[PDB]
Amino acid sequence: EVHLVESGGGLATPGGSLRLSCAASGFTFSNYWMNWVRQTPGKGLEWIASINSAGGARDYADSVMGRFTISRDNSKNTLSLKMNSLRTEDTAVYYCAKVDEDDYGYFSIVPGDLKKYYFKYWGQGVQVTVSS
Amino acid sequence: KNCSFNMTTELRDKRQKVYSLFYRLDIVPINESQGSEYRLINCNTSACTQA
Amino acid sequence: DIQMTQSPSSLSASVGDRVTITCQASQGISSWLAWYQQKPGKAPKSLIYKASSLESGVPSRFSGSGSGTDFTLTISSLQPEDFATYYCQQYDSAPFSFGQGTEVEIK
Ligand SMILES: *[C@@H]1O[C@H](CO)[C@@H](O[C@@H]2O[C@H](CO)[C@@H](O[C@@H]3O[C@H](CO[C@H]4O[C@H](CO)[C@@H](O)[C@H](O)[C@@H]4O)[C@@H](O)[C@H](O[C@H]4O[C@H](CO)[C@@H](O)[C@H](O)[C@@H]4O[C@H]4O[C@H](CO)[C@@H](O)[C@H](O)[C@@H]4O)[C@@H]3O)[C@H](O)[C@H]2NC(C)=O)[C@H](O)[C@H]1NC(C)=O
Ligand SMILES: *[C@@H]1O[C@H](CO)[C@@H](O[C@@H]2O[C@H](CO)[C@@H](O)[C@H](O)[C@H]2NC(C)=O)[C@H](O)[C@H]1NC(C)=O
Repeated sequence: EVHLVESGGGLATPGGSLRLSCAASGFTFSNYWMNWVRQTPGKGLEWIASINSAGGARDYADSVMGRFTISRDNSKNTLSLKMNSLRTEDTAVYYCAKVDEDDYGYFSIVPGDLKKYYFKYWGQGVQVTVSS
Repeated sequence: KNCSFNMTTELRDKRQKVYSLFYRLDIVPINESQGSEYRLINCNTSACTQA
Repeated sequence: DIQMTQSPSSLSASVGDRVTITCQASQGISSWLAWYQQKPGKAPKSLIYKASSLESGVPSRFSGSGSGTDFTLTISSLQPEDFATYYCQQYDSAPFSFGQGTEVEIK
């Protein structure tokens, strides 16, 4: 069954850099979009990034636009999220989510566009925080 | 071999990603990438007509 | 930009008690609205994907309704395994905003 795992998150100096990784198994990783979301204490969930199946098209929320960078490697069935200039407001539990339906079907530019997705499978998030 | 590939549609401005099984004899690897990046046999000589 | 509001913020119930959760969208989203539940310390789980389509594996007890701007969730016979935060999320938009999150506990 679809299993997801993420690692690499942890303590980091404020304003520095960090790298988050996520591995998956039990499905064709080269046919599902991947999204990264956070869960801060108190305040509700918040989606921060998304990447297509082939790893070409990328999109991020305005709160992390330009600062973060999402990438993937279909050969190793891994996903990554580079962090640069992270701040104290980014401390949260990052979850490695996968969309509900594969990218097959009609499309305009990228294979998975022109379709609405939702986070069906979520990996056990990893804590991320920064302090002195 | 379970192959997936892009394809055109009735709408010239739209494209679609499909998949279908292909016998290994009717597939030839491009050799630029291994484990994927396959090509239909005789594609570099003529476009076959579907019966 | 599009934003979502979820109410009631919190409520108490008991085994077999009937309660409901609802949320609204600042702009029309037709029916692209999903519901999730998250136990404390675990990752969230999908419960309802479309505005009224239940997720496979979840008990048939669960149901939802709504369209356009307002949506509602009905737990029916609350059993001990339904006590966890319920998040209202809307898709078919650039941010994919989530709800404020509502936690149902025992009275
Ligand atoms: C249907 O049509 C769509 C749309 O055209 C098409 O999507 C595109 O597919 C191609 C082929 O898979 C994608 O090209 C790959 O993209 C990624 C990422 O590239 C981005 O990121 C890098 C930085 O990381 C930027 O430099 C770059 O400009 C892009 O922004 C790469 O992984 C791929 O390159 C690797 O593979 C090549 C082929 O083997 C190698 O020559 C190359 O050196 C790279 O390999 C290295 O990196 C790998 C990943 O780390 C690693 O595994 C290797 O060992 C090695 O180290 C390649 O450029 C393209 O991005 C897709 N998207 C778009 C919008 O064009 C679908 O593929 C197509 N679908 C079907 C079924 O036909
Ligand atoms: C078209 O592609 C085929 C398949 O790659 C080519 O046929 C091969 O050519 C190489 C040349 O070194 C031979 O070693 C192989 O034995 C040939 N057969 C196969 C099955 O690989 C062919 O030459 C290409 N060109 C034309 C005009 O057909």
